[PDB]
Amino acid sequence: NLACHRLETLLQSIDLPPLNSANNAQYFLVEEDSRVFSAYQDCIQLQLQLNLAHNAVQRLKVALGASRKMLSETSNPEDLIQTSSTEQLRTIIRYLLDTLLSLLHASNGHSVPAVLQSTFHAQACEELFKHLCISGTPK
Amino acid sequence: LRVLDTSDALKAFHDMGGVQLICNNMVTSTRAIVNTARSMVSTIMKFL
Amino acid sequence: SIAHKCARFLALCISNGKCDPCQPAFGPVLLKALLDNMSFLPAATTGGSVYWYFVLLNYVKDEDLAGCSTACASLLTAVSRQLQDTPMEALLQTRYGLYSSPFDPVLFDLEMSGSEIDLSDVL
Repeated sequence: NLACHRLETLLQSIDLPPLNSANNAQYFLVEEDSRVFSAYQDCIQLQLQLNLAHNAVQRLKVALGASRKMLSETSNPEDLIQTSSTEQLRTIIRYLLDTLLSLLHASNGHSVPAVLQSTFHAQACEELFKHLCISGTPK
Repeated sequence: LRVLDTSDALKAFHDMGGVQLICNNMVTSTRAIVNTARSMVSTIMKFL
Repeated sequence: SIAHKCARFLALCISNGKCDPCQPAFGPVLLKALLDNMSFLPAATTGGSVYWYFVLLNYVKDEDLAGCSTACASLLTAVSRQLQDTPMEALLQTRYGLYSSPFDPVLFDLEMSGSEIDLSDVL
């Protein structure tokens, strides 16, 4: 919390001119970059230890005799999608795009089913790019 | 710059209509030469 | 461990499919079971478990293509409208090429092999 907080204060200590992201890319080709790099390194590493420790304590608590979170039969699929971590969301997206690519190759280059071809209309395609390209990983 | 050090130099420059001619030079020079400075295009082409 | 053992046991049940003429094949029935269990994927707990689940799905999807496609499409819609739900992370991504969120503490799994990406070779 304190390291990530200092990182937050560090990024808040960046003077912001009128937004010209060309200059933002120009900054690649300064001590500020190294110090933000170090602060992010500490914050992300500490997250890594925190995550392994949480996984370890969950494993130990389960081994003690306790049980993990149970999926109730009354659970709405949409709220548990909403109450799922974004990292879980990105990972499962990557897996299911792998699955969809497997289906596409599974057609062996033949006709893709027309159901998804009709499904990938203008608005759905636009919405998926609009939601992923701004925020998703490059991969 | 050196020949315009004295006040009388400026006064004579105004007297014989130098300022109108220099302003005309501004219009012609600004209208004439196109910028050659490395713009955004060069920046975006640098990393390609 | 339990998920991997279960995957192995179902694979064995696939391997010995010398079913009787009155005995239906194991493929379609397991497939509709995975289709039934599709809805609880975002509520899962373990990356390796769902990984093996996806391994089985990837192998057995040859039996039926329409149902899995429409179900995954619904998943696409849902998780795409959900994923978009702060400027700081995007700022870090743009200014420094640094993608992973530093404030969100929870991670799920790690991928590591010893072998940005230049797409010129990809082109």
